[PDB]
Amino acid sequence: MNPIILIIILMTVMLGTIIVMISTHWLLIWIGFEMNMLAIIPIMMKKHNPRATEASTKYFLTQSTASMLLMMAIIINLMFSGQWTVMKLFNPMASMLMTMALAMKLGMAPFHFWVPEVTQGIPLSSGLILLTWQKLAPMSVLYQILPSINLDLILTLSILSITIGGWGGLNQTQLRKIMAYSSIAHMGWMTAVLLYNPTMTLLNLIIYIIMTSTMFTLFMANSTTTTLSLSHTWNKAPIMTILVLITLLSMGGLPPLSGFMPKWMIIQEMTKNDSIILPTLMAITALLNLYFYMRLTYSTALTMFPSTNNMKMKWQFPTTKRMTLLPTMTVLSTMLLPLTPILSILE
Amino acid sequence: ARQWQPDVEWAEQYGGAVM
Amino acid sequence: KFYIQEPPHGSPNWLKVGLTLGTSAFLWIYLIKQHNEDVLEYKRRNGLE
Amino acid sequence: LQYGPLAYILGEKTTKKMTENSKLITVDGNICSGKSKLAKEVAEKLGLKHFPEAGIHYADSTTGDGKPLPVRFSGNCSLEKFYDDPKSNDGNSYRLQAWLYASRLLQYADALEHLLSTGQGVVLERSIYSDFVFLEAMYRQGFIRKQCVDHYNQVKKVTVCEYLPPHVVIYVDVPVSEVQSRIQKKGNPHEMKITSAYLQDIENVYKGTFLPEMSEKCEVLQYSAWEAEDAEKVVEDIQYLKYDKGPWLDQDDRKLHNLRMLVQDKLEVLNYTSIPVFLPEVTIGAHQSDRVFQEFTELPGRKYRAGYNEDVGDKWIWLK
Amino acid sequence: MLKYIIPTMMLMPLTWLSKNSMIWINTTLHSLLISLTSLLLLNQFGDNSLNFSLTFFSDSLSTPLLILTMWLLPLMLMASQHHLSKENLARKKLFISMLILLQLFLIMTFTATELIFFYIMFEATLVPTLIIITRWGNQTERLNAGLYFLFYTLAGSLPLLVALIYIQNTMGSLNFLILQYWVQPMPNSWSNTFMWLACMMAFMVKMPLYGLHLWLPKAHVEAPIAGSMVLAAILLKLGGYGMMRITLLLNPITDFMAYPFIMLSLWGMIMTSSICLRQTDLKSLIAYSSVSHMALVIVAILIQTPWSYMGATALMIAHGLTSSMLFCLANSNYERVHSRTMILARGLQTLLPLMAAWWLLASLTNLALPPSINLIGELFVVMSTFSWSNITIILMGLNMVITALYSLYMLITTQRGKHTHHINNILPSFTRENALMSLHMLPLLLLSLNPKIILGPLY
Amino acid sequence: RDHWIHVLVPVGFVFGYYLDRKNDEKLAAFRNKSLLYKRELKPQEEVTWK
Amino acid sequence: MMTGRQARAPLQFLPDEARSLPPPKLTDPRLAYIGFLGYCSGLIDNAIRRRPVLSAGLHRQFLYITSFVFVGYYLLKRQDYMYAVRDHDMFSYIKSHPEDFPEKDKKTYREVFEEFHPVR
Amino acid sequence: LRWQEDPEPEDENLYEKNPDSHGYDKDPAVDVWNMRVVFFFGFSIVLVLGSTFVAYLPDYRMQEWARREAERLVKYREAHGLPLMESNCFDPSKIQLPED
Ligand SMILES: CCCCCCCCCCCCCCCCCC(=O)OC[C@H](COP(=O)([O-])OC[C@H](O)COP(=O)([O-])OC[C@H](COC(=O)CCCCCCCCCCCCCCCCC)OC(=O)CCCCCCCCCCCCCCCCC)OC(=O)CCCCCCCCCCCCCCCCC
Ligand SMILES: CCCCCCCCCCCCCCCCCC(=O)OC[C@H](COP(=O)([O-])OCC[N+](C)(C)C)OC(=O)CCCCCCCCCCCCCCCCC
Ligand SMILES: CCCCCCCCCCCCCCCCCC(=O)OC[C@H](COP(=O)([O-])OCC[N+](C)(C)C)OC(=O)CCCCCCCCCCCCCCCCC
Ligand SMILES: CCCCCCCCCCCCCCCCCC(=O)OC[C@H](COP(=O)(O)OCCN)OC(=O)CCCCCCCCCCCCCCCCC
Ligand SMILES: Nc1ncnc2c1ncn2[C@@H]1O[C@H](COP(=O)(O)O)[C@@H](O)[C@H]1O
Repeated sequence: MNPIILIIILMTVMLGTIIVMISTHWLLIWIGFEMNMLAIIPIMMKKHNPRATEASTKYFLTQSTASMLLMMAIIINLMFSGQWTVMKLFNPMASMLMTMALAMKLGMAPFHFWVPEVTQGIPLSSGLILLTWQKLAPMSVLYQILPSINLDLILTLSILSITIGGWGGLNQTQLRKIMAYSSIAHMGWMTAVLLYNPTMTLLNLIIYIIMTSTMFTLFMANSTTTTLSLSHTWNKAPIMTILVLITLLSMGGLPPLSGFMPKWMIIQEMTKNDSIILPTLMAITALLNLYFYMRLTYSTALTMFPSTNNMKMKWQFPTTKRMTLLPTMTVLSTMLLPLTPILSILE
Repeated sequence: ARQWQPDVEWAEQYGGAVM
Repeated sequence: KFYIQEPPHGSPNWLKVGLTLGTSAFLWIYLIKQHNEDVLEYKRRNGLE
Repeated sequence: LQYGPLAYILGEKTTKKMTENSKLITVDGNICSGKSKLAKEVAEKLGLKHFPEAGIHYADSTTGDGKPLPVRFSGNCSLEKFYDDPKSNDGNSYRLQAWLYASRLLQYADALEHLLSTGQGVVLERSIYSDFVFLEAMYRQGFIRKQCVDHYNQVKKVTVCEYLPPHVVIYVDVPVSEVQSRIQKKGNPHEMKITSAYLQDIENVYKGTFLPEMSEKCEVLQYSAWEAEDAEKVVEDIQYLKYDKGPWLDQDDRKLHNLRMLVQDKLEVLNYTSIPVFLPEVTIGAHQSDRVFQEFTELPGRKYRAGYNEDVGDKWIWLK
Repeated sequence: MLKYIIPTMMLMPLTWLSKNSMIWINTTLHSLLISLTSLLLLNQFGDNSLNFSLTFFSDSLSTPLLILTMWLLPLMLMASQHHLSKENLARKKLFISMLILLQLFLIMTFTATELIFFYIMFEATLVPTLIIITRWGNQTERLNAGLYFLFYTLAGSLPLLVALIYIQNTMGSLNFLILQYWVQPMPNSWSNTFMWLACMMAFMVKMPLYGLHLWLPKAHVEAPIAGSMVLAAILLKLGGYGMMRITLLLNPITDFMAYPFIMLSLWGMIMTSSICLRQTDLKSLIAYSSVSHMALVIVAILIQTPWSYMGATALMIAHGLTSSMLFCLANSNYERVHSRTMILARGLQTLLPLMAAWWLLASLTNLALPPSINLIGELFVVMSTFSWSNITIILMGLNMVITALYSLYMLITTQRGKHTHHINNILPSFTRENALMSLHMLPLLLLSLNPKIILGPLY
Repeated sequence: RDHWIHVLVPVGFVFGYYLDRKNDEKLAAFRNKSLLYKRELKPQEEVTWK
Repeated sequence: MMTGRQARAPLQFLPDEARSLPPPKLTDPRLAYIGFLGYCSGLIDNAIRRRPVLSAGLHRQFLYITSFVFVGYYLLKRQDYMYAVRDHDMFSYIKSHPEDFPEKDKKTYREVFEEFHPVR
Repeated sequence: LRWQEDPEPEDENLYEKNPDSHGYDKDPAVDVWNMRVVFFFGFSIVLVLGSTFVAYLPDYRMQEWARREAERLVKYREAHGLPLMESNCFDPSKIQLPED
């Protein structure tokens, strides 16, 4: 791709997400999602193989269906409210359709069925965009429509996303599908605390984006897309094994790391609202996510799998890859729990 | 008498399509 | 010489070293100026002089 | 780095420096085709840069001090032990062949980097498109296994697709008997153990497999042993080619920019040489891997990144 | 407590800036200086705990656990430096960093004034332990053992997180000093029943409880020597510390909730001790002995009488010293035969007489020979459980038979009999190994002279 | 200094000890105000403890 | 929760009334911890690119420390501001609704009868 | 055949190259100074001065005071005819009971 065209297309992705964030009219919300999808399609087809085209086709079908359900929810809102403010929804049918549409855009279960496919089909940088930046705009709309979100619907989507994203990654040897099922589980964690305290939703979103960006940046630095290729890292770059160790121990929610911070705070805002069964079941289901994180750390950092002879050649070439913000993200995704009361900046 | 490190048989279990 | 090929980081990028030190010293002097302005504004609003 | 997307934005295009003399020319032939001078002669008549044939220590020659490392750090293999015992236990055969394929892949990446950064053509000796002609010649002689051929085909399938063919292939017709006579006049005490059937299979995979599949994607020039002696005839043949085949026609600034971003990142070039296919001739266990890696780190000028090693006399490191 | 946390953190530059041959000597020296400094925590009063700040305090329960914890680090450094001598210098410094970091988490686990900070440090102690076991363990099963160790503790403790946050929302605070005075009696309900279970089962796993103890004959055995020392000597005792803190908030419901678990311990110490009679792995025999000894601490905390808490904390300190020494003795023979089969190397008193005397003293303290603090804790727990019910003495007394039976069988299998013929690499005992045994046993025998410092907050 | 590494951990004690004293003045609200230990101040004395 | 409070003046990181509050000192332990995060980022940046970890790029490590202290100072200011706004809203609401917050009769333990449960 | 693996390294004996080895290190000067550090800061410092410090703790958890104070109080209430201990921990004049 032409780098000027790449810069314009990434600015158009960012522009569509910003247009979702800053607008007060529903047509501009729909326009931001249309612009975002229309611009992210070439980022998925960057390497031009049939897996990228299939992944872009599946992504187009799911996001187009979600955009049509979004516009139907907007039209029913204009029926039963006569106006266009991006605020609460004045019909439970429009509320249900918009919650379904945003669940399809996020990949929350049982609309999760496109996330491990598309993330497998596309490169690691486009999967990074899909799993970090493409979660911003539907969570912004869910932030602004939460006085009309049905409780049982959002909690059903949340626990179903947590359980299905937990049982997804246990069978996975491909790293991009591991990050995809981790995405489904963490989006369930974000939307479960949504109607109780959306500041903890924002905290979970920011910490998840930091940790996912750290893991994809390590995957791009080591050029590994499978577990068994990630296992060659100790013979090539031994510091990167320590980094994936501390980041995957962070993503499982193990204290004293920063990834313990969101879910604990989520429990801290759900036992206030006399929900005790639900954060307990969610926390116990997160042990599945931590189990396949531990599987990856066993394959990469805590043991030494056998490498091949040609690795001796790669000892003679240092990494010329622009590992952008990788020390910054690696520090922020691990050593941020003593700064837990910083979350009030999101209020 | 040294530390056990994983063999080819341990490593091939992580190299299939699924786990 | 030692190397068969001259490395990119064999000599320091003095433009980048100058931008680094200037940016850092500018951030420190702006930080101390902002902190002095904040404690002065606090003591002026709440009357501790 | 130095080259990146920003230099392509700021006007450093590669078709501006691309002239008519910018041709990547591969010279091919048997083990004693005498092509080693011929390639050099082409490099002194077309003004091109000659790369010698990639051996075990090509990567040693390009990195660090440019001097050959010990063989346990680079290669872990021996050409001479392959000449002595081709059917050996430890698997020197495919380990040597895969190391030579990775070294030729590094050489071909260096060739395209020089061609695309300078506009100067490069004369290569036995590039990556003519490495399998030894491989099958090993497998037809029973020196390697079918699994080793499958490993080679996997690594080749995921590495050679990212590149372009050469412009000109120069092949040298030398029969097996003249190859053996030049080996016996060479005096190499290990190379004289090379059999007749192995050289015959090299020639058969040359003429039956290599040259027909390169007849489409590039322009082959084939010569006998005596008409490859006159360099100026081959140079006149190269200068009066009508380059009309291969994917070098549809190469604009964007595609050659992507190719230059590929071939300057050597870990990206050498990414798929070490794919996790646990083949016993190339797989190294963790204790030997750790031991040889920690010994390689102890070598001078090899512990840190290149401009950061105090013991070989790097300065200003506290400001780098 | 900040006069201890900062030197323990300054042990990180002290091990990463050291010369390559000085990284054991410096860490040993300065960790022994911190362990000598640890005695200032003995400023304990008969009424008030030594209350430092809003974040840290130290009563007479946490003080002996702290002194044992800060003492255990130099002993782990002496224990683990031989078999990590061929190790890479960077991984050697990483191992020392994991030990220092585990000590750092432990010393502010025992001094946590507030219970969710106790939870954060209590579960922070998993990660250096998990990395030490699954990285520097010798055999194949260190990975599976680290999995079991991680997922029993987390499955027990993630309900503890919800329970502690519920106490923070209900009572208003999780300060222990506040909850001494704002504790409400917990009535009988199913909600308060699962409140009790969520507050207790994490510590039940960490003690361990019988039936939930399956992580321990894998985690203690597949660990290296420093990992086994810190797992047996300290990391089991986090459970007893946490139960003695958290049963403040669980009255009077504990008076009828403790009935199954007491049975699980009163039968468990009969079973696991009996398992020690048929263990071929010597290190597993010491592991099941650790389960058998911590069953008494579980019983004593669940009957919650003063004699039981005094005996339980004396048994915790005494078992920490004794079990750490027994693992170090098993390591001293593993570094000569390179196997953990107990019947393999025999007759070691014919070859190693002073090391056999250290085995003798560790076996006599294992079987609670008076006047050791092993016997002081054992005896006081038996007194309190005779006051609880007069029939328990049978389950106590038969245990004190079986506890003798494997304690001397371990002495008779390894040290006595005819020596093995074919094993000829039995070196003479190093000065380091006898130093390790003496630094375990001499504090243990000096604490018999003045045992009131290891008898808890209600002496 | 030829042996500058043997003062990391002792000074880390001393500095740490300092911070403990530095925290005591931040918890000095009930100094000479407890119902048990309140008393008139002795001459040339400003605080009962420091 | 407080989204209607910071909606009359949107997109203000630190409002004007935030200046009524005392700023954190430069010797703030939280700010020292963020400077420590900057030092750790500098060491990890030298470790990932195979540099001498303590030696290489003292200018770069110093810009890491400076940038994290600089960002974290304003983050701590906004943090203290938002907790002060939380307490201000709480106290104004308790003052404005006395009927929802009655003064409780604090009884001493001579009248307060607790059931005794003997442990035996 | 299987892969290229280094063989098992044999067990080293420290007493061969260093017959005066204390077992701390293979360099004899480092080994003997490690022995001196372990024995001085382990036995001469922590054990000896630790036993001296625990032996002379200033009335650990105020038990001695509690004897002496009891020796005061008994001496008050033997002579004044009072009983030695009341069964009421607190004064019944300052306890209200729930009426029934
Ligand atoms: C605060 C100041 C305190 C000062 C006084 C210190 C009081 C004693 C503390 C603990 C002493 C342990 C050290 C000796 C045993 C370990 C080493 C060893 O075996 O060396 C053999 C070696 C002589 O034998 P060898 O022929 O050269 O080699 C051995 C052979 O290979 C073959 O070996 P073997 O089997 O033929 O010979 C071993 C033999 C084997 O004999 C036995 O195993 C039988 C012992 C048990 C049954 C008899 C005793 C039952 C209980 C009654 C006694 C306690 C109550 C008495 C009070 C009145 C009634 C209430 O044991 C003995 O000879 C030891 C006699 C004393 C035994 C004390 C009880 C230990 C039993 C286990 C625990 C029992 C409950 C706790 C009791 C705590 C008492 C303090 O001794 C030495 O080289 C001694 C070196 C210097 C030791 C210093 C100890 C104190 C260090 C503390 C430093 C900091 C404080 C400063 C004070 C320093 C004072 C000098
Ligand atoms: C290591 C493996 C074993 C681990 C065992 C862990 C403990 C076992 C019991 C845990 C129950 C779940 C946590 C309860 C927290 C109670 C806090 C509280 O306020 O309770 C009162 C509250 C009461 O609600 P409330 O307090 O808001 O009510 C107000 C008060 N009344 C009642 C008067 C109206 O209890 C609950 O809401 C539900 C309690 C039971 C929860 C059942 C779901 C979980 C099922 C058990 C899971 C056990 C671990 C699973 C993993 C096993 C291994 C894979
Ligand atoms: C503590 C919890 C963590 C555990 C690990 C600790 C690691 C750190 C270790 C630091 C150093 C050790 C600390 C504990 C020290 C305990 C010892 C101590 O201080 O004791 C104080 C006790 C104090 O006794 P006391 O209770 O009478 O105190 C008197 C109080 N003063 C002194 C102020 C008047 O010291 C003694 O008893 C000394 C008496 C003289 C010496 C001993 C004589 C008898 C000993 C046996 C002799 C032989 C008898 C016959 C045997 C025949 C053969 C069988
Ligand atoms: C309430 C919340 C409101 C919103 C808050 C802010 C949200 C931030 C969301 C971050 C999303 C990041 C998405 C990815 C970066 C975008 C640019 C991009 O595409 O970078 C990848 C790029 C592609 O290079 P390419 O040539 O394709 O490489 C292929 C390999 N040859 O280059 C590479 O591949 C280079 C390799 C390194 C790239 C690292 C990029 C890290 C970016 C994320 C930083 C962390 C997020 C910011 C801080 C936290 C904020 C929450
Ligand atoms: N499988 C192989 N068998 C023999 N020679 C090989 C093989 N692979 C590469 N070569 C190289 O080909 C060279 C023969 O060409 P020449 O340079 O003319 O001697 C040898 O010296 C080897 O370096």
